[PDB]
Amino acid sequence: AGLTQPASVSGSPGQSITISCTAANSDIGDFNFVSWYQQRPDKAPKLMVYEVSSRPSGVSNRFSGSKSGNTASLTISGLQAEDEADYYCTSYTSSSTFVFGTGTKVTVL
Amino acid sequence: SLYKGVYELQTLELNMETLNMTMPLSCTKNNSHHYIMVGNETGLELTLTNTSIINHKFCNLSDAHKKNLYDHALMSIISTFHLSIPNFNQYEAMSCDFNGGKISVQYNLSHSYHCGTVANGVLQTFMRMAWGGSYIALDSGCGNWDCIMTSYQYLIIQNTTWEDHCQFSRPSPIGYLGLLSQRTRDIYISRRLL
Amino acid sequence: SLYKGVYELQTLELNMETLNMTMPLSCTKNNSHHYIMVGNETGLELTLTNTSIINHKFCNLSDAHKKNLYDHALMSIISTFHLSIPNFNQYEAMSCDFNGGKISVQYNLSHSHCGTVANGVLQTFMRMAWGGSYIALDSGCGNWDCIMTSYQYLIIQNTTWEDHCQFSRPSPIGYLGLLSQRTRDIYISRRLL
Amino acid sequence: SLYKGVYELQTLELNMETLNMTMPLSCTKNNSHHYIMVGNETGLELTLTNTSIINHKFCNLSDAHKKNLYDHALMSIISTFHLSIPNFNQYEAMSCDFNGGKISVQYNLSHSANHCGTVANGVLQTFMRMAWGGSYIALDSGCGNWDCIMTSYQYLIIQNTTWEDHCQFSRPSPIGYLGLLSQRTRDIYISRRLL
Amino acid sequence: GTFTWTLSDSEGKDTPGGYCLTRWMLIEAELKCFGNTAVAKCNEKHDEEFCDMLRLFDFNKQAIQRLKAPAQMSIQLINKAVNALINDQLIMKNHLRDIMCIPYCNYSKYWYLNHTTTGRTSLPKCWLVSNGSYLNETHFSDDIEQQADNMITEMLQKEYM
Amino acid sequence: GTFTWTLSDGGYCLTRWMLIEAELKCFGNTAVAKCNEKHDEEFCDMLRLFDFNKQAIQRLKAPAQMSIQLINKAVNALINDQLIMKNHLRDIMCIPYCNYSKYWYLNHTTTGRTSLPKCWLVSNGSYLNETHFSDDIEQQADNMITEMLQKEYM
Amino acid sequence: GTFTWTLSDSPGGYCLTRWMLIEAELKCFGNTAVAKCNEKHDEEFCDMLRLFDFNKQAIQRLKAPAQMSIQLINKAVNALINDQLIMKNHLRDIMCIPYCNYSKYWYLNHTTTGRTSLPKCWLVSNGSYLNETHFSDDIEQQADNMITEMLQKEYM
Amino acid sequence: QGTLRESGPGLVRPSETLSLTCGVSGYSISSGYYWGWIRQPPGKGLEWIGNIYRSGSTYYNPSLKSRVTVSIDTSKNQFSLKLNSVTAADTAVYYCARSGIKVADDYYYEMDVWGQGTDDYSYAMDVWGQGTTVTVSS
Ligand SMILES: *[C@@H]1O[C@H](CO)[C@@H](O[C@@H]2O[C@H](CO)[C@@H](O[C@@H]3O[C@H](CO[C@H]4O[C@H](CO)[C@@H](O)[C@H](O)[C@@H]4O)[C@@H](O)[C@H](O[C@H]4O[C@H](CO)[C@@H](O)[C@H](O)[C@@H]4O[C@H]4O[C@H](CO)[C@@H](O)[C@H](O)[C@@H]4O)[C@@H]3O)[C@H](O)[C@H]2NC(C)=O)[C@H](O)[C@H]1NC(C)=O
Ligand SMILES: *[C@@H]1O[C@H](CO)[C@@H](O[C@@H]2O[C@H](CO)[C@@H](O[C@@H]3O[C@H](CO[C@H]4O[C@H](CO)[C@@H](O)[C@H](O)[C@@H]4O)[C@@H](O)[C@H](O[C@H]4O[C@H](CO)[C@@H](O)[C@H](O)[C@@H]4O[C@H]4O[C@H](CO)[C@@H](O)[C@H](O)[C@@H]4O)[C@@H]3O)[C@H](O)[C@H]2NC(C)=O)[C@H](O)[C@H]1NC(C)=O
Ligand SMILES: *[C@@H]1O[C@H](CO)[C@@H](O[C@@H]2O[C@H](CO)[C@@H](O[C@@H]3O[C@H](CO[C@H]4O[C@H](CO)[C@@H](O)[C@H](O)[C@@H]4O)[C@@H](O)[C@H](O[C@H]4O[C@H](CO)[C@@H](O)[C@H](O)[C@@H]4O[C@H]4O[C@H](CO)[C@@H](O)[C@H](O)[C@@H]4O)[C@@H]3O)[C@H](O)[C@H]2NC(C)=O)[C@H](O)[C@H]1NC(C)=O
Ligand SMILES: *[C@@H]1O[C@H](CO[C@@H]2O[C@@H](C)[C@@H](O)[C@@H](O)[C@@H]2O)[C@@H](O[C@@H]2O[C@H](CO)[C@@H](O[C@@H]3O[C@H](CO[C@H]4O[C@H](CO)[C@@H](O)[C@H](O)[C@@H]4O)[C@@H](O)[C@H](O[C@H]4O[C@H](CO)[C@@H](O)[C@H](O)[C@@H]4O)[C@@H]3O)[C@H](O)[C@H]2NC(C)=O)[C@H](O)[C@H]1NC(C)=O
Ligand SMILES: *[C@@H]1O[C@H](CO[C@@H]2O[C@@H](C)[C@@H](O)[C@@H](O)[C@@H]2O)[C@@H](O[C@@H]2O[C@H](CO)[C@@H](O[C@@H]3O[C@H](CO[C@H]4O[C@H](CO)[C@@H](O)[C@H](O)[C@@H]4O)[C@@H](O)[C@H](O[C@H]4O[C@H](CO)[C@@H](O)[C@H](O)[C@@H]4O)[C@@H]3O)[C@H](O)[C@H]2NC(C)=O)[C@H](O)[C@H]1NC(C)=O
Ligand SMILES: *[C@@H]1O[C@H](CO[C@@H]2O[C@@H](C)[C@@H](O)[C@@H](O)[C@@H]2O)[C@@H](O[C@@H]2O[C@H](CO)[C@@H](O[C@@H]3O[C@H](CO)[C@@H](O)[C@H](O)[C@@H]3O)[C@H](O)[C@H]2NC(C)=O)[C@H](O)[C@H]1NC(C)=O
Ligand SMILES: *[C@@H]1O[C@H](CO)[C@@H](O[C@@H]2O[C@H](CO)[C@@H](O[C@@H]3O[C@H](CO)[C@@H](O)[C@H](O)[C@@H]3O)[C@H](O)[C@H]2NC(C)=O)[C@H](O)[C@H]1NC(C)=O
Ligand SMILES: *[C@@H]1O[C@H](CO)[C@@H](O[C@@H]2O[C@H](CO)[C@@H](O[C@@H]3O[C@H](CO)[C@@H](O)[C@H](O)[C@@H]3O)[C@H](O)[C@H]2NC(C)=O)[C@H](O)[C@H]1NC(C)=O
Ligand SMILES: *[C@@H]1O[C@H](CO)[C@@H](O[C@@H]2O[C@H](CO)[C@@H](O)[C@H](O)[C@H]2NC(C)=O)[C@H](O)[C@H]1NC(C)=O
Ligand SMILES: *[C@@H]1O[C@H](CO)[C@@H](O[C@@H]2O[C@H](CO)[C@@H](O)[C@H](O)[C@H]2NC(C)=O)[C@H](O)[C@H]1NC(C)=O
Ligand SMILES: *[C@@H]1O[C@H](CO)[C@@H](O[C@@H]2O[C@H](CO)[C@@H](O)[C@H](O)[C@H]2NC(C)=O)[C@H](O)[C@H]1NC(C)=O
Ligand SMILES: *[C@@H]1O[C@H](CO)[C@@H](O[C@@H]2O[C@H](CO)[C@@H](O)[C@H](O)[C@H]2NC(C)=O)[C@H](O)[C@H]1NC(C)=O
Ligand SMILES: *[C@@H]1O[C@H](CO)[C@@H](O[C@@H]2O[C@H](CO)[C@@H](O)[C@H](O)[C@H]2NC(C)=O)[C@H](O)[C@H]1NC(C)=O
Ligand SMILES: *[C@@H]1O[C@H](CO)[C@@H](O)[C@H](O)[C@H]1NC(C)=O
Repeated sequence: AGLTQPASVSGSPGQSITISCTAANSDIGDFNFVSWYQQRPDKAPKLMVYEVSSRPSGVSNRFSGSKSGNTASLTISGLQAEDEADYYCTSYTSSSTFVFGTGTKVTVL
Repeated sequence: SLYKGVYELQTLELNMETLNMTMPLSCTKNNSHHYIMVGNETGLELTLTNTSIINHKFCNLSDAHKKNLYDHALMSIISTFHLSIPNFNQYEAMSCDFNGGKISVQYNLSHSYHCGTVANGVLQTFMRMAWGGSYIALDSGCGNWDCIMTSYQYLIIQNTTWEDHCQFSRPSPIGYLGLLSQRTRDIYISRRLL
Repeated sequence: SLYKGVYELQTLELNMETLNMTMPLSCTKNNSHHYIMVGNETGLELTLTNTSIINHKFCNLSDAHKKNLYDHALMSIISTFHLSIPNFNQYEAMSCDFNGGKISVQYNLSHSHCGTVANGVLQTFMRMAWGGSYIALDSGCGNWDCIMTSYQYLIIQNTTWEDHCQFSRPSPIGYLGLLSQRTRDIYISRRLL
Repeated sequence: SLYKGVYELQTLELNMETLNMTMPLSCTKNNSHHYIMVGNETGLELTLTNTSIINHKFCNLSDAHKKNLYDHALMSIISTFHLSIPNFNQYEAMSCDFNGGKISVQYNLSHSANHCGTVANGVLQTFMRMAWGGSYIALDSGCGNWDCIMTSYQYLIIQNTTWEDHCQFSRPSPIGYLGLLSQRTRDIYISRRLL
Repeated sequence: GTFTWTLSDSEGKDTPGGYCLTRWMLIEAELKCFGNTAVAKCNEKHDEEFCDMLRLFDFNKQAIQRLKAPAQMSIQLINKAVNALINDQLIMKNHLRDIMCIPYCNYSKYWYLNHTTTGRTSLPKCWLVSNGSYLNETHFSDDIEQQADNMITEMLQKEYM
Repeated sequence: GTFTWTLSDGGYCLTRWMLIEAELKCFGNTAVAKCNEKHDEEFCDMLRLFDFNKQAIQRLKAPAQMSIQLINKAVNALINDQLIMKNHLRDIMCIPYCNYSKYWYLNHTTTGRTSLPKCWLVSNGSYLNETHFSDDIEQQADNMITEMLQKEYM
Repeated sequence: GTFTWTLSDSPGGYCLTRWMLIEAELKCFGNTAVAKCNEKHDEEFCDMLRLFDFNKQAIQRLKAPAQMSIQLINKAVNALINDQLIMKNHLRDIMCIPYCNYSKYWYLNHTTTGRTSLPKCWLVSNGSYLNETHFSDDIEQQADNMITEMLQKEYM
Repeated sequence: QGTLRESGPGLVRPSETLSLTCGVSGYSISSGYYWGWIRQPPGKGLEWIGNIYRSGSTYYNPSLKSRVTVSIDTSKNQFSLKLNSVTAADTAVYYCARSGIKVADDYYYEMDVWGQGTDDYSYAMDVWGQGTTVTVSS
């Protein structure tokens, strides 16, 4: 069906922002290993977070994930202007199927 | 009564709780909840229920083994339980969750649904692990080995704190000690080279 | 034959076929074919032969477990037979096929002569079909570590019940004996088993 | 020494080396080196030491099994030793090497405040039972301690060697190995649902 | 293979060859001592539930008294020692009797014949259960009678010695 | 552990269906009770297996498809597997061994008293001649006579 | 389960040759003592007689491989010895109790008749053999058993 | 390290079959990683098409299960997508991906041949291709 995700999140430079990613209570088994990707304009998605707060090498510590119950979230601490991009959450469904979110448009003010 | 004019009949009842520091002790609380206790501290609660707690089909034992964080006696009990399940072939039936060092194992008895199925093997091992009064939970109660079945949908094994739950039957190591011998007797091969 | 002038020697031969509904019963038909009957319905045929049937290096046990189209008793017999092998360390030596609930296992004995995989397979074959496996072996006795046959393939196939037993009577002794030795000779293939 | 007037006490000691052609025989040279001999040609050296010989986390059992360049008796002894370890869960603590048919296994006993739940105690219990004739001197305390066995040494090294009469401190015996045979896979953990 | 653990000289009130169950090992009961003639059978018979329990209790006592206790209670020792203390196939026999709807011993309650004047006691036999309750002393009456005869038989060899 | 199953039923009787070309054969309590203690009696292990088969078919519900789960758990309580294993060891070492097929017992001609059946050994693909273990048979005869004398001693 | 290996003849009994004993000529034990091994479940010396006899028969009757297999023993051990007796001695060792290490055995020898007892194991506590003063009670008990069986033998 | 590169028709007509080939350079497809296709229609969120493994096993989206095939060719070190019965909704940018998942089915199968694997399963599309645009039009 697809994971619910906010359409837009916003904040000013330096503050923390949080992008949530919520699954339905009828699909808790489909909500596992929630990993988060950044897609800049006209670029391929890049993995920022996998598992919970584990990140690839070269990704700063500003990006950090959390997971609880039917929800997960990505926290961008110390927001900067270069963080503007489309952030997508995806879960690994137990039938071996990636299920993406709807995508969040982060805006820096 | 009195036999042969000189012999009075007398009885004992062993205080089996005193075996707590050396070995596990298993008992039955009521129809749905059964327990095994480890020390005067911890143990596992075996609940037959219609309500699942793990909605996913993952059980990564190796990651739990890497991190430790779990009571080794409890995980030994879990391993003794799982290894003795006869003819276990549907791996998706079992799920578990060891996050933060806890123990939670869920067998989906409704996955395999009359006789000679995975749910019957799980219930056979359950009846031996909780032999002190777990016959009430099973439907027939007797006269059935390969056709053992219960109305409940899931068997849930969760780590708990010690508490005098032994209402229906007295604590006993007998089920666990019996399962130790018959450990790897009925495991199927899944590999040419184990 | 009267012993002590008092006691007459009398013989007693047990009909083991009445144990058909509780346990497997193994027997020998001739040099090449041996059988293990389960129920009055099914069983496995253990054939020593010079001709292969599998002709590939796959044995998808894990897929057969999920499909669950097989006889559980027969697969338990196969599991006991395999896990009773002394020193099985050549995964390419064994192949099988479980298409559609079938059971068809093949052991390649060409990998050879003492202390090899073929000898272990022939030892477990000897114990499983103990009622007349000695005729197939090159030496009936006096040999454990260097048991060898002229046949290159041991082939285990699910079959139907029929009066196969000609050379030896049905007997559960091989299977029941192998149940105790079922896992006591295994090599570690991984640090955390 | 006559008991009840007419019964002399007499002693009997079994020469156990004559069992060399049928079964392994284990002994102790000193507290650091112990041996398990398989016949009159080969065996395994069990050395407790602070010096590591394997400095990698690979062990590669499957490649060794496929190549099949090792002695089968020695690998059977290694498998019995490992499968007798109770509650083995830290696989990084163990490493090994089998290049060219060699056998060289290293258990890192320094992988471990109470020091009672560690994998090192499983390794040391199985080591104590494998070399039961004279392993007790290598431990901190000879007796009165099972769950919390320790030794000052940091590594246990099981490596193939040639036969030689090393049995200085204790006489050779099969009893440790034969006892460990019945305990294989008795107290190991599941690692995967289907096994 | 076969049990080998031998009971310690737990209590000198009786003969040292006997064995006594303290109040801690018994439910709602005082000290109970069984003579050497009863517990001697535990070194030969492979079908006595009570002897297996005696060995378990004695092993527990010795283990908690002699060995250093770890911080968390470890079941490693019993997992190694279980087959030296008890006959696991006796537990299997009781399981088989349970599933087949035969009376069986659950390893809780036992009965023995106590001689009124001498205090001699037989080895306790297990009080069997069936259909969720005890057998009410009548359905296995033939057992007690024969056991009584055994004690009678047992004194006769003591007379003839 | 060791075998624990108790034969249900004095003595014990092998019905016609349990035997190859034979009628009902009953052995008294003196011979059958030997099975309770001895760990090296092939016939006793077979007798326990047949009794277990009878009880299992009578008392437990049968699954529609056959299952060998019950025997896989119950075997060690019925038989001394190391007796089978001794027989296999004597087989490979070219020693006479028991395949558990044929048994012999000494029957008293006038009283009908019978010994516990001892297995008829095989070697080199055929049954041993009687002569080759006549020395064994004589010993069994002596034992029976001794037991008779013991019954007179009481 | 239970051991089943029946030993072999040298009037029955069993004889250990100089290659089986450490600095000793050939020693024989009569059938009256060796026959106890058929039923006794907790005798170390009986397990050792069965191991030695099995070795003697195995190296004679079976075709030897080029290199050792240790496959015959790994399968046959449960029919030769009581492994739980080894576990008993392990338990006695760890608990600071005297235990058998399967090295030295003691038996009483009747001076005029030469009759002997199924040897009992000599125990070790702190890496050294116990003095006979610390288990003289068992020696007296074995002597009493010899007097008892001799009385029953004369009673024949 | 290495790169993934799409290549194929940038234009298909309705009801014909799209065929895209992803070439992998610097990584070995025979390594234990799952090679997959993801889709981004022009302005909408990401949609996972499927993936294939070195064992030949394939996994697909339930919606895109009847129309799609994903194939693997280890000899040339490439994989590929084949989407038949294309329609207007299939106009999108198609991305390669290297994914570090563990499916139990492929785990249990390769145990004897490929032995014990790693445990560093990210369960994420570790590497991505540049992405190729495809328009379904006449
Ligand atoms: C072998 O086979 C036998 C026969 O089947 C089996 O016996 C049964 O064992 C169980 C477990 O001990 C017995 O259950 C106990 O029964 C007593 C008495 O029940 C009567 O009295 C109570 C009074 O409240 C009534 O409610 C009840 O309806 C009966 O009339 C109960 O008192 C026990 O419950 C208490 O003790 C339990 C712990 O032992 C507690 O868990 C429970 O919460 C209760 O607490 C009591 O004690 C507390 C002490 O702190 C106190 O604070 C509480 O207020 C309360 O007083 C328990 O139900 C059952 O009666 C036995 N039945 C028979 C036929 O004998 C063996 O168990 C079995 N053994 C094995 C090893 O399998
Ligand atoms: C323990 O060790 C002993 C000794 O080694 C071993 O004994 C041997 O057992 C086998 C199996 O029973 C015996 O084989 C049987 O022998 C009879 C007689 O064979 C002779 O006569 C025939 C006549 O045609 C000759 O051809 C043959 O060469 C011999 O001279 C056979 O008649 C048996 O075969 C028939 O019955 C079988 C029953 O299973 C059928 O399967 C088979 O197809 C045959 O059927 C025919 O007869 C049936 C009625 O009997 C009838 O119903 C069918 O329709 C058909 O007409 C079989 O070959 C062998 O003789 C024994 N040898 C000795 C020394 O006694 C034990 O078996 C062994 N036990 C274990 C557990 O290992
Ligand atoms: C059960 O438990 C008992 C008691 O704990 C245990 O007994 C001990 O067994 C060991 C092993 O046999 C004994 O160790 C032997 O001791 C003798 C005597 O040692 C003293 O005298 C020598 C004299 O040179 C001193 O060097 C030494 O420091 C002591 O003062 C030694 O002579 C033995 O060494 C020789 O034999 C060994 C075994 O063959 C060889 O490996 C060693 O190299 C020596 O032989 C070589 O050199 C000799 C030099 O003379 C030469 O003669 C030989 O031909 C050869 O070239 C060995 O150290 C220990 O003393 C026993 N302790 C007691 C209390 O009896 C059992 O072993 C144990 N059993 C089991 C199975 O666990
Ligand atoms: C097996 O399942 C394990 C449990 O996973 C749960 O169940 C499954 C079915 C899914 O539902 C999943 O969503 C559930 O969480 C799973 O455990 C996970 O393992 C990973 C990898 O070890 C852990 O990542 C680590 O995270 C910590 C920080 O996270 C903190 O919070 C989480 C909970 O939110 C805690 O669990 C953690 O312990 C932490 O407290 C990182 O610190 C750590 O390493 C970081 O630092 C090192 C320094 O060298 C860096 O190298 C790393 O890159 C990191 O920066 C890991 O990143 C994850 O937290 C953990 N979750 C839980 C709940 O345990 C396991 O991964 C699965 N394994 C397999 C093989 O599938
Ligand atoms: C046992 O299991 C083996 C593994 O099976 C896979 O994993 C398991 C867990 C399941 O998920 C299962 O569904 C998976 O398939 C299995 O081996 C595999 O078998 C399949 C066929 O069943 C093979 O697929 C075929 O591939 C060839 C192309 O591959 C060739 O080249 C490669 C090298 O690049 C070689 O390694 C191959 O051997 C081949 O030479 C396809 O041509 C073929 O048909 C496809 O193409 C035609 C074109 O007309 C289409 O019509 C078909 O629909 C297909 O699209 C298959 O796709 C797979 O390669 C093979 N993998 C391995 C690792 O061997 C084995 O067959 C099973 N054996 C038994 C007896 O059960
Ligand atoms: C093998 O190594 C052990 C342990 O050694 C110590 O731990 C290792 C992991 C390494 O980090 C080593 O560098 C480190 O020394 C040795 O046992 C140890 O022996 C030393 C003395 O040689 C002990 O040092 C004492 O420490 C106390 C601390 O309060 C001081 O008061 C003493 O004055 C003294 O310095 C050390 O405690 C002890 N540790 C253990 C675990 O027993 C062992 O001797 C060594 N063996 C050999 C021969 O290599
Ligand atoms: C679990 O098992 C242990 C060991 O059997 C039990 O401990 C024992 O508890 C009894 C009753 O409290 C103690 O009896 C008394 O102990 C005190 C303190 O030592 C003593 O002063 C009295 O004279 C009397 O002996 C017994 O000593 C004690 N033993 C040990 C070693 O702790 C415990 O009670 C059991 N707990 C459960 C869950 O039943
Ligand atoms: C435990 O196992 C049972 C049986 O496998 C699981 O129940 C099954 O759940 C799945 C997913 O919901 C069902 O699939 C769908 O079910 C609906 C029911 O109307 C059907 O319309 C769909 O076509 C599809 O089949 C499946 O039918 C259902 N089976 C049964 C017998 O209930 C259950 O979800 C498992 N629970 C856990 C926690 O794993
Ligand atoms: C099951 O075990 C877990 C893990 O030990 C218990 O949760 C821990 O409880 C301790 C108590 O001291 C805390 O310090 C830990 O932080 C807890 N861990 C986590 C991850 O929450 C849990 O309480 C046990 N279950 C029950 C019912 O007692
Ligand atoms: C059974 O094993 C034998 C021995 O490995 C196989 O025969 C060999 O196969 C290889 C590889 O094709 C050839 O190079 C050899 O020349 C063959 N040797 C002989 C003596 O024929 C045989 O193919 C295997 N059988 C099966 C069915 O896999
Ligand atoms: C199966 O084939 C093998 C050869 O691959 C046959 O055995 C060999 O036959 C040759 C030629 O006759 C002899 O020189 C060898 O001595 C034989 N080897 C052995 C080990 O016996 C074998 O006979 C064939 N099997 C059958 C049943 O015909
Ligand atoms: C071996 O087993 C297979 C699989 O069970 C048997 O073939 C099946 O036979 C049944 C008979 O009712 C059919 O319903 C199935 O459709 C068959 N399955 C397949 C895949 O063909 C086969 O007959 C057995 N072998 C023998 C020799 O009887
Ligand atoms: C451990 O075993 C290895 C392998 O057998 C031994 O090294 C071999 O020694 C023989 C001696 O004839 C050489 O022919 C081989 O080439 C050696 N193999 C390799 C790979 O070098 C080694 O000596 C043994 N270890 C000890 C200490 O003796
Ligand atoms: C006892 O038997 C009666 C019938 O006589 C039955 O109603 C009852 O449920 C049985 N109890 C148990 C615990 O099985």
